[PDB]
Amino acid sequence: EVFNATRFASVYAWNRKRISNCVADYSVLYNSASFSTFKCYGVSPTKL
Amino acid sequence: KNIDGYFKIYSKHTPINLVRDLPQGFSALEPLVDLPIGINITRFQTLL
Amino acid sequence: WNSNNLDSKVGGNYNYLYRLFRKSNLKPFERDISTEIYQAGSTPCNGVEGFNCYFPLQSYGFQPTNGVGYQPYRVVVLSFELLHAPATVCGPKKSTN
Repeated sequence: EVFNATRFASVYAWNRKRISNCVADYSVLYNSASFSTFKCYGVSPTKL
Repeated sequence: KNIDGYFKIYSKHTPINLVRDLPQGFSALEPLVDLPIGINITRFQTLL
Repeated sequence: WNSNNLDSKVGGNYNYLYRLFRKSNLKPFERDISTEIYQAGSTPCNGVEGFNCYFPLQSYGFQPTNGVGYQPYRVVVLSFELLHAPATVCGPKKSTN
C-alpha cells in the first residue's frame, strides 16, 4: 500500500509508516528495472 | 626475487654443449650483491 | 610532533588527504597513489563522479585557530630489521686487537 495504492498524500502532510517486528528483503526493490532514480546514501545499495 | 623490497640476483656460469633438452645435471647458483631499493615490481621484460 | 607554524595555514590545507571510503585496503609494505572515486553499487565512478559517487580523500582543514585535536601532527615512522640483513647503518666503531 505504500508503493501501489489508489492515491498518496502531499508534502505538507506526508505518510509516515513504521516497520517493526517484520522481516524485509531489499533484493526485490533492486532488480525491479522500473525505478527512474535510486539514491541510497550512507550505506551501499548492495551491502545493506 | 623481491622480498621486503630487496632485489636478489643469482648468477652462475656452467659450460654445456647442447641446443635443447636441458640435461638432468646439478649446478648451484651463488649471489653476487644485494640491491636494497625498497620498491614493488610487477612486470618485467628482456632485451635482445 | 605537533606543528603550529609548519602546516597550520589560514587558508586551510588541501595538499594532504586521507582515504576513507575506498574498498581497496592498503596492505602493509605497500603504496597506492591512485586518486579515484568510491563506487557504491552501480555506476562505477572512478573519476566520472556523479550519481552515487562519494569522495574518499577527505580534507583535513588545518587552521591555527582550531583546537588541539584539529592541529596538524607530523608523524615519522622509522622501521628496520634485526637478524635479517647485514648491518650498514650501525655507525661502525674502531677496530680493537
